[PDB]
Amino acid sequence: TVMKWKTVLAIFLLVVLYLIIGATVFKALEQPEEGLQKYRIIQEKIDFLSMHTCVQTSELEDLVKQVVLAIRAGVNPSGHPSQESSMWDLSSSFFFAGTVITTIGFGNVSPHTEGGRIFCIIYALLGIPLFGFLLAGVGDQLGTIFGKGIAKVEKMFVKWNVSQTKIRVTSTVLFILFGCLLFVALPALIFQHIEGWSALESIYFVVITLTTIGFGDFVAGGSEIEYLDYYKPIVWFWILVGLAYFAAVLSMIGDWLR
Amino acid sequence: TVMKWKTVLAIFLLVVLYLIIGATVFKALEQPEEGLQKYRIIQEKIDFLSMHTCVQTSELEDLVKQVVLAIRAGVNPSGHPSQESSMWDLSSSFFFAGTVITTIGFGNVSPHTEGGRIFCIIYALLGIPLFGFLLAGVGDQLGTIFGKGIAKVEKMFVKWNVSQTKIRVTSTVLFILFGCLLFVALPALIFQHIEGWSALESIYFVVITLTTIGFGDFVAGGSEIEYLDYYKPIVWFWILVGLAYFAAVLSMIGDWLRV
Ligand SMILES: CCCCCCCCCCCCCCCCCC(=O)O[C@@H](COC(=O)CCCCCCCCCCCCCCC)COP(=O)(O)OCCN
Ligand SMILES: [K+]
Ligand SMILES: [K+]
Ligand SMILES: [K+]
Repeated sequence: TVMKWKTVLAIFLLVVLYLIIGATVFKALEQPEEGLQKYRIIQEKIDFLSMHTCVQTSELEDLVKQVVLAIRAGVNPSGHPSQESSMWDLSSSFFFAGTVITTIGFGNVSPHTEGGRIFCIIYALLGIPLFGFLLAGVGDQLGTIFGKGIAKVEKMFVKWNVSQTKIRVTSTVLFILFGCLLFVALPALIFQHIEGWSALESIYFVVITLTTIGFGDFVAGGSEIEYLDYYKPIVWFWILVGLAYFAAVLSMIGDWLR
Repeated sequence: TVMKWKTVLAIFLLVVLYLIIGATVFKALEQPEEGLQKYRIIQEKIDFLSMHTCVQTSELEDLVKQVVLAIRAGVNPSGHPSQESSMWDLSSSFFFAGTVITTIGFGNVSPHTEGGRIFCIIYALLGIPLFGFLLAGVGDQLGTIFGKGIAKVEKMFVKWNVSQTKIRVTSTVLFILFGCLLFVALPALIFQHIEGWSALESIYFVVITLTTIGFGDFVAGGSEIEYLDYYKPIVWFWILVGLAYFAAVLSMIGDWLRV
């Protein structure tokens, strides 16, 4: 039941127009913010040069170029590093490898050396099918468990016989809402307590992570706030559970369609 | 085809084991490099302060904090901006929207405004099922044409005393290798010509892009290289072609394996 050649062209045309609409609206939303940021940085640099007689713009440019190059490495220059705080923590390495197999790819931490890149390529290629098999198995198992639970929920007592599929739709909408409430809506509050993030920033981080976009501007562990009680393993297990459960819901929806 | 509970536990233990192994070896590979980086920037800052008596460590730290705040914004400080050129042009945001639906998410181009984050969430949730349906349709279309072509060639070819399984796995291996080399090795060469990146950097970028990891350390568009017109749309079409072909090949191999 493969799609018609002309049909595929219609979906492709729709995707292309979709992307054109998106590009125009991000352009119009987002150019003023970086216009003001460019103005702010150029005015700040001019004030710094004007106020400091001793400093030379060539030396300042060389120092800023070195600092931005350092940012690529991932080490923050603003704070003095103790050097018992290590970016590649066993916990951090576990979280990074988990994101690599999970295909999130935040990007705040990444391999830099030649072997690091080669091992990252090999590790991703070998790991991704394994995680895919795990997710498919957990999704199918959870789907069966959910369907038997659905049978238990449909007691058939005081149903009020309004419609045959009325309670099927009501149960599906209430389970999906409950799952979203616990998986996406509730962790956001934990994130607000732990890191003081805004509501939009936290909900955006959770959607980006569970949708496996992984922009990396917002990451679970950053800026030395001394997280406590095994923050990296619990958040990675959280990501696995959320991705699996929604993979199950999507698979069930597809089964219903078929 | 329900899976067993016992083997799910074993698979999860295997995944956790592999994660622990990877973390232990990554830590040992990667700590010395960043140790040297921290020492290098510490000694450079100390040398700078020693050279300039007038500058005061507090003002310099404040300046560094502002510069690293500006890096988050996405505007480079090293070069003076002409302002005729803008990061959020139609081509860059076309590529960005393509990455968002494609689930690459490089992260060098991210939305900071209140409206931008909300629209990014809505745009992702709307677009991703659409791209998923397009990829499934293209994958199955490629699979069907490949199946008919392989059946036709197999029927014409190998008439006399040859194992069918051997011929089938020879054909699949040769086809996958040819497609993989043409789609991955050749663009690494184009990237080598256009940019300063080494061969390992280019192959790493291509593997990270097609596999949907999207680390963002290396991206096709960067460093004010005055990239030729419509470079972002063509690279995005190449990304679409690579993902569709690889997904189709995986779909075919999986279906045949289960059949
Ligand atoms: C609050 C909202 C909640 C959201 C709901 C949850 C969302 C759940 C998941 C939704 C997003 C989609 C998940 C995608 C899973 C990624 C798995 C994967 O393997 O990546 C892609 C497939 O992987 C590949 O295609 C890799 C291609 C081959 C790799 C080539 C690398 C080098 C090869 C050299 C040798 C080749 C070795 C093997 C050759 C077969 C498939 O994803 P996609 O492209 O379809 O995503 C686009 C639409 N979402
Ligand atoms: K990603
Ligand atoms: K992904
Ligand atoms: K990513």
